[PDB]
This record gives sequence, C-alpha cells and structure tokens, in this order.
Amino acid sequence: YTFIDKRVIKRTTMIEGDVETVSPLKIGGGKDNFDPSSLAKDSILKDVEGRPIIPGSSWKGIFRSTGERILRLRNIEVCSGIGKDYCLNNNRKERDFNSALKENVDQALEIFWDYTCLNCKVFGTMSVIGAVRFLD
Amino acid sequence: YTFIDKRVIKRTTMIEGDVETVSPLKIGGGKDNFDPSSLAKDSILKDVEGRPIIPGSSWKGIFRSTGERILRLRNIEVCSGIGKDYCLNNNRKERDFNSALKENVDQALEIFWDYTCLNCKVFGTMSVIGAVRFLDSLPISYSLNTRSMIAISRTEGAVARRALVTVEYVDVGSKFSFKMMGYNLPNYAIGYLITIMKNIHDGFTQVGGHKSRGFGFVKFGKVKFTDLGEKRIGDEDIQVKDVGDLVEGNGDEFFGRMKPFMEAFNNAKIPYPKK
Amino acid sequence: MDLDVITTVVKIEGKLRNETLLRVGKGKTQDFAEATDNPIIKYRDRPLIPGSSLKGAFRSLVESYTKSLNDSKYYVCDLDDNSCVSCEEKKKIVEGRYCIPCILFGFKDLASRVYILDAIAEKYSISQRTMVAINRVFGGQMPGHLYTLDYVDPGSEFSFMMMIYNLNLIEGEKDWKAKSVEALKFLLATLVREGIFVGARKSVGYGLIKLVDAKVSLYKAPDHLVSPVIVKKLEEVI
Amino acid sequence: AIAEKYSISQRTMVAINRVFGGQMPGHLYTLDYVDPGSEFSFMMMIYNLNLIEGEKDWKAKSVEALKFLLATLVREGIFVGARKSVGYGLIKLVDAKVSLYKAPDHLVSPVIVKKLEEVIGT
Amino acid sequence: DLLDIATRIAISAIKPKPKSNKPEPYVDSSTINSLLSFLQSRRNVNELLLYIMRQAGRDEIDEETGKLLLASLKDRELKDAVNLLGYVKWVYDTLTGLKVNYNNVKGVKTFKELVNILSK
Amino acid sequence: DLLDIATRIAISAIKPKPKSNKPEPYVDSSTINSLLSFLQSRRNVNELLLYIMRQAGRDEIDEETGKLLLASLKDRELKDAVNLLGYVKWVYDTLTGLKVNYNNVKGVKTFKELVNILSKV
Amino acid sequence: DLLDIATRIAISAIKPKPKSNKPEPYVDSSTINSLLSFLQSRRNVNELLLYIMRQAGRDEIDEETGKLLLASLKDRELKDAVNLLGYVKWVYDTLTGLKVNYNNVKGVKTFKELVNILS
Repeated sequence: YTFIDKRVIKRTTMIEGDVETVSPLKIGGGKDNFDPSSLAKDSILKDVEGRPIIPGSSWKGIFRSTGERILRLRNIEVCSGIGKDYCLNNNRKERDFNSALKENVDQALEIFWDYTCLNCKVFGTMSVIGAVRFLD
Repeated sequence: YTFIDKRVIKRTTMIEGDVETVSPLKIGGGKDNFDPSSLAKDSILKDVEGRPIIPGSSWKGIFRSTGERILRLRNIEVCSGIGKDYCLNNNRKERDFNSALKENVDQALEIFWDYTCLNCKVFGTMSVIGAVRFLDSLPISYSLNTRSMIAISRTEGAVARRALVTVEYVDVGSKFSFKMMGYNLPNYAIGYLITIMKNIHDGFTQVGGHKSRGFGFVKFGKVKFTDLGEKRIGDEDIQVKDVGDLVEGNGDEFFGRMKPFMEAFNNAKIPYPKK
Repeated sequence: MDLDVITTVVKIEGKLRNETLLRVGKGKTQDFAEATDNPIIKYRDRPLIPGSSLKGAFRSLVESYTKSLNDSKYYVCDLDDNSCVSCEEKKKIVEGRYCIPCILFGFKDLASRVYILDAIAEKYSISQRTMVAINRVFGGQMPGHLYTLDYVDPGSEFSFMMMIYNLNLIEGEKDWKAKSVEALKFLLATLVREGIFVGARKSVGYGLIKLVDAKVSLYKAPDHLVSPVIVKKLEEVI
Repeated sequence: AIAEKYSISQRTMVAINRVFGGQMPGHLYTLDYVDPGSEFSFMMMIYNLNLIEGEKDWKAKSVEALKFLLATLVREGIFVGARKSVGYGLIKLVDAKVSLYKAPDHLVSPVIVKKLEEVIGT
Repeated sequence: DLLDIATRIAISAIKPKPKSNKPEPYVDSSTINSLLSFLQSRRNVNELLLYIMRQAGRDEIDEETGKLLLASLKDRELKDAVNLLGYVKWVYDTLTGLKVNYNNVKGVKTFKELVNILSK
Repeated sequence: DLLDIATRIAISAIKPKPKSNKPEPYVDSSTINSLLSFLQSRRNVNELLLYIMRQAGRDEIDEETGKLLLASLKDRELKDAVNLLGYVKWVYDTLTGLKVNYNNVKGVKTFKELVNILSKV
Repeated sequence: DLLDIATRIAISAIKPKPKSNKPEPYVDSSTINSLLSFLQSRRNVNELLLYIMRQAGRDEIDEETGKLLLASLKDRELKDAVNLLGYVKWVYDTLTGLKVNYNNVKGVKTFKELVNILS
C-alpha cells in the first residue's frame, strides 16, 4: 500500500534519456504569437534563447494515451483521466473519498486502492498527485 | 532544555543565499482573486511592484513536508501538522501541558521535550514557536513567460478540443534571494535542515503548482552559512568538526562543506518523542 | 530607584521602514474598512504598530540580552512573580543586584522610564495573501483550511517616537547603574541595522521593522529642558 | 476638562508570551482610549502671581516655575492617564488666553488678554 | 448620504443572475471583497474604476450596477471611496445572509426603507 | 419602559441555539460587548443598525432578536440607544450568570414580572 | 497620467477594420496579449518597438495606433512600459466587453471622459 501513500518515499526511480527525432517534430507553440525570430507564422514552442523545448505536459499526455491504449489492449479497465470522467467519478465513490479525507486516513487509502484505475493512480487524478513526474 | 527554551539565545544560524530556477517555476496564489498589477492573467503571488516573490509560507510547508518524509523514512514517529499536533492532542497528554503552563514551568518544558516530534520543536505546533524562521525570496533576474495547455488532445476518442487553459510561470534562470534563520538549533537539527535543503537542491523535492508536470526545480549557486553562538546546544548533540562560522561557496561545494552536519544528524540517536 | 529627579530627557524620533510585509492582530472586531475576519489594527484607515507591541518586543529582546550576559549582578525575573524587586542592594559594601529589564521597562514595583509611542503609517498599502495547507497523504489536496490574512506593503514609513528619562546616551553614565545604557544601545543597534521581528506570523518572515534614521535630541533639566541641548543622528550614537 | 469633540475607542490586548512563546489565556485585558484629536475645555486660575508683568522675591521664582510648566505643556506636552511607557496619554495645550486682573480697580475686565505663546517665550 | 447610495447599489447588484441553474445573485461576495482589496492595495480611484469596468465587461457585474458604481465613484476621495465600498460590502453581506428576496426590495431607494422592510 | 424592551430583547437572545452540542444561548456576551463597543466608537445609530443586520446575517444572531433590535433602534436618539443597549447587556449578563432556563422565562414580557420571578425563586 | 495615454491608444486601436464583413476591431486582443507577453519575456523596450513596428507592417496594427505606441514607448523604462501595456490591455478588455461603438467614443482624450461616456 506504499504505492498510494505519499508520506514515505521508500524508493526512487529516475530515467535520464536522449530523444532523437527520426521524423520531423513540431510541438505547437500556441499558434497565437511569434515573439522570437522564428521561420513560419505557426511558430513552435521555444525558449527565450530560441531553444525549442518539449513541454513536460506533452510527455505526460503522450504517456497517458499510450498507457490507455495498452491497457485497453490488455482488456484492463482504465479511467480516462480527463474532464469529468475518472473512475472515481465513474464508480460514484468521490463523495465517500472526500468524507474519508477528513475521516480516518486508512479508509481513504482503502477506497483509493480498491475503487481506482491504474493510469489515474499513477499519473494522478483529481485532488491526488501522481507518482511519476515528467520534466521538459 | 536549551532547544525548547527561548528565553536565552545561545546559538544563531543564518543560511542566506541565491536560488536559481532551472525549471519554469509557478507558485500560484490568488486564483480566485484576479486583481493583478495588469500583468498577464493569473496571479502568481507577486508584490505591487510586479516582482514575483516566493512566499515564505510555501518555503516552510515544503521544508516541513520534506522533513516529515525523511523522518518517516528513518522510522521516526512524526504526525501531520495541519489539524492536529505532534502528540499533544494526538497524544493522551494534551491538557497536561496546558495545566503545566500556569505553574511548574520546568514540568511543562519536560512535557514538551518528551512528548513531541522533531518537527514540533523545529517548526512549532501549538502555543509554541519553532526554532527556525524562514523569509520571503526577492527575485533578482526574474523573467515572466506564459504557456497554454488549452490542448485537450484526442481525449481517447473523437474530440480534439473541448476546454481551454493557460498558465503564467516564472521563466528559467531567475534568481531569488533566500534567507532563513534559526535559534538555539542543535548540531543534529542543523544537519537535518541541510539534508532537507540538499534534497530540494538535488530535485527529489519540488516546489510549485504543477509539480507533476515538472514545473518546480530550483538550485543554489551561492549560499552563505553564518553561525554565531555556541557549537553544541543539547547533550544529545554530536560534537561536529569545527568548520568555522562563515560557510559559503557554490551549491555543490556548499553541500560538500556541510557534510559533517548531515553525517552527525544521521549518526544521532534522537531521544524524543519518548512514547 | 531614583525617578523623582528628572535629570536627562532623551528623545528619539525617526521613521520605521517595514522591511517585509507586517501583520498585527486585533480583537477580532469588525469594521467597514475590512472584509477579513482577522484583519490588522488601524486608526481611521491608517495602519499602525501599537506601542504595546513594540514595548513587548523590546522588553523580550532586552531580557534575552540580559540573560545572555550571564552575570549575577544583573537578573531577569518572571512577569507574574510577586517576589521580584527591581533592585536588591545590601550592605554586607555597596554591591547590589539590579534588573536591567525592570530598570528600563519597569515592573510591578517600578514604573517604566522608557516611554514608547505608537507608529502610524503614511505610504502604506494593505495586501491580502491566501495560504492553504497540503494534506500529507494524497499531496496537493486543499483540506479546506484556506485562510486569507491582511498585511502591509513591504516598505512604508512609520512615525517612531521614544522617550527615555534619567539615562544619558550621548554622554552616558560613568558607572552608576550602568550596563543599562549599554543594553539600550545594543537594542538600538539591533533595531537600526538588523531590525527586530514583530507581528502576527513572525516565523514565515511576516513582520520585520527597521529604523532607517532618527535624530537623537537630548533635553537636560537644569540649563534648558524645552530647548534641546544636543541633537545628533542615531547612527553616531551607536 | 471635558472634550466637546471626543472619540472613544477600545483596544483589547492579550499580551502574554513566555519561554514557549504562546499566549496564556489568563493574561488578557481590554482598555478604552479617547482617540487623538479631542479638545478638552481647560481652565486654570492663579492668585497673586503676575505671569505677564512678572514678580519679585520668591514670587518671581514661583512665576518662573509656572512659566516653565506652561512652556513644557504647550511645546513638549505632558503624559497623564494610563501606562505612560506605551504612548497612551499625552496632552498639549493648543491655544490659551491669559486674562490678568488687578484689584481693586481692574476686576470687571482684564487689563491684558495675551496669547500664552507670547507669554512663555519673550 | 453615502448609505443610501450603498443600499441602492447593493440592491442593483442583488438582482438574480439570468440563465443560472439555481437562484443566486448576479454578483458574488468574492467580487466585492476583491474590490475592497484592490482599492486598499492600489490606493487610487482611477485604476479602481478601470478594474470595475473590466469586471463589468467580463460579466459577473450588472450593467446598471456598473453604471451606478461608476457614477458614484466618478469623483470621490480615497477615504470616501473606501467608506462607500465598506458600506456596500456590509449591505450586500446582510442581504445575502438574510436571503432577502429581490422582488421585495425593488423599490427601496434609501437605507431607512430597507431597515423597515428587514424589521417587518 | 426601556427596561421592558431590554428584557424582551434579552429573552429573545437567550433562546437555545440549535445545532449546538452544548447548552448555550443563541447569542454570546462577546456579541453584546461588540455591539456596545461599536456604538461607542462609531457614535452613529444607522451604522449600529448595519452592524446588527450583518451580525444577524452571519447566522449568529436570532432573526427575531434582530427584528426586535431594529424595531427598537429606529427614530431613537443616540443616548436612548446607548441606555437600551446597556440595559440589554446587564439583563443578558444576569440571565447568563443565574443560568435561568429559557423555558420558564420566555413567557414574561415585563421587567417587573422578571423581577418577581427571580425574587420568588 | 498613464491612463490617458492607454485610453487614447486603445480607442485608436479599436476603430473598425476596413473591408471586414463583420463589425470587428482593427486589432484583436490576441495582439495586445502578445505585446504584453513579449515585453514580459524579452524585457527589451527596443525589441518591443521592433515587434510593434512589425505588427503594424503586417496589417495587424493601423498606422495611427502604431505611431501612438511608438511615441508613448520611445524612451520609457521597462516598468513604465509594462504598466502602460497592462493599462492598454485592461482598457481594451473594457471596451470589448461593453461593446462600445467607435463612432461615439473617438473624441476621447482623457480617462475621465471615458468614465463620463460610460454613464
């Protein structure tokens, strides 16, 4: 039950890798302004020094969608982790979880372990922080 | 003892330095109060001059959370500090301290010493003041930049755009003046604070709003450590090698300089709480 | 001790510049000018530091200084102790144990010789900061402990005025009841350079006053009490 | 003295700290203050002392002491009332009329009505 | 008097919000507290009016309510402005806490009439 | 006279407060002291009415007691309002100190009746 | 002070766009936000002037509004520039939300005149 409990960090895993673009890459820069010395009107997201960084949000979204596809392939039920559609809401256990938050923590942990999916318990869901952090 | 006794100040420690943001930091604040200084859209707890100061309250909360994590890792009985107290109300001996507040001041001192966690003594829980004090951070080379996450993506379906959202953060490379002070802090407490600071510096702990998306990561490039007063406070303190009084330098060599303090704190049998 | 013969009148008047945002409490009373359940105290839309709070902070700092002196001749006694006296000199000789905080800020058996006025603000600005807690389990959730506090702007002048009687500072006392002038000078130096911490939070850095400059005017009774004898800047005094 | 324009305010203060640094509920008190900007009707009478013309012998010293007290009241001010350490209570005479009467001739109307400012400092 | 203006503007601001799931005031107390905080922080009337206009343009403020506020604060001193804002906030808080119906306070123009209505 | 009004107001304000786990009146002595202090400091009757209305809206002052206070404190002089508030405070303090049950005291509408009730037992 | 300049700039900018099938402003709030963000990030007044000139040349800012911006930001410090840009953004938001008509507001010189109009 250490997976959900964030009080104690009993392990720490870190992956540092290099991403090489086999195909051309275009991360949308907002298509609303071209502040730096870009090339086309639809500028990609870049640092003030011109460095075209990749947002951590994009990594998180890509990983979440790929995991959704993988779990759907493995016939494993999974939340959508977006909008008003997470299996906390789908299972109608949100009110009980909110009550348990003020109440004994063990009940909240049991609820979040039994009535919860994997993607929105790993990447995180509403009012719960995910276990994994994505950097830029 | 001297650690909880604030009548006499036998040791003063000052950790002052600059903090550099290696990540798009966003502290937030004022989400329900959109009355800024006419700068971007989302308030990020900035002064009226337009400078995004990092709140001391956030610094504390971060320090207390990291210390709680560390102590629970080291098998130390530490509770939360929000709606309860370390032991006290959590313990059976709650009203005993209140009774001893009036008379037998030494008895009350003893109750606190044997019935509290380390974070209780270093941060204060109820009717008490912690041995340490944080301050706000003043941006020096701050730069503001917005970003929009309006993207709802495929949504695992057909719709590719349903909602919209944008955020305003502090761009990387900004510099903030960081200062914190401590009173009657023993050697092990100072080493534990340095351990918390090193955990923050390495990146294991993050400060900000979008921590899951990798928004808060800060590092120290120049931090001064000035110690004034006695070298050891309590009998539980470990006699550390005399590193002097003025400790400074780059962040890496700074933390390499505070190795005796962290080593002493790790090699310290913590008496309280007795339980 | 001696208080009926007013020999030296020392007046310090300066500006207290608030370094970090300051919050002073009040009796939870309500007024139209505020919308917070726990606002800061002010007189007619003018935030001010009550003289009582400054007196308490100064007394606490002086007591800490005296106890750090670690000398038997100078002691600090409990506020609620009825057996304490300001001075307990005995002729065993003329050696006697005095209480510097009791001498300066008074006691139940001796009035204070250091009159401290309030300090109203001129270029003030009230700022509201909202802080919420983070539940340790399921980090990030706000458990509803959302409390918003009022503050003063980081930097605003305050009218500071303090009166000291029977304690020459510019010239000083030779050896009679000394170490009180030294304690007062140490307190003033701490206030000017470092600045003391006052306020409601005082642990997250909320509240750090500082005295930028103050003319020290000395009024002596025999020659001319109304006309100042010597006027000097506080920096030269310390 | 009565303030024709008075403004009474209350300011409760717990004001208790110890080694721990909290507030003990036992030590808690509230006080009521008249706000600054209240003018009190003040009248004082002196017999057989020429504050204007001056006096001689011991009467001269008495008049000098009275002049000193009046000058201190007008310029510096006098603390009176509650705790004087905290700046509670400091009166200052704004403007005064000094009417001198000499018996048995000039008692219906004063010979000279001069501002106290011009009397204390000459 | 200032209180009459405050009552009138609070009445104009307590109008029901059109197209809402539940009967709620068209203006929220958070907006009023934000007005007070903005005036206290900025300490000027011009940008206070600018903020009021921006809020009114971004919904959450009735057009007539914004017009009345602008007319009231068109030429006022800082102390008078903060006094009026405090009175408005207190009156709005009273109306919200009492759950007074809008239709029964559509004709009040003074403060005494509102007091009589509340008492009865 | 004014004493009867004050007694009725105090009786209305001493009714037990529902949804409170401890037996206590609907209002608290702190509220009465705040009322008196606010009236003294502001020296205005309309501001006092605003304070009363806001306190009633804060769900801490009984609506009947608030209506009684507003009815009494209109077209009334400042001195009369001060006297009425002082009488209300004194009657409330007496009832609190004597721990008078609201059940056997809600049926009196005259100060003399309250005096007789207290004297008899 | 700065409010009058901001109101003049916003009024000049809000004039209707020619050959437009819809009654739309000649410049949209996106441009104002882009200007403010550019000033906040680049933090160079000369770069801000160059960006304003480029936007004017891109037929996004009419020449009169560009001239007003250049005159009002010719030799200003960074803090004054960001304050003026924020004032301009807020005034543009007010005008857009109120759906004011340029034909009855063109003759505005001071902020007080705008206040009087919005009454």
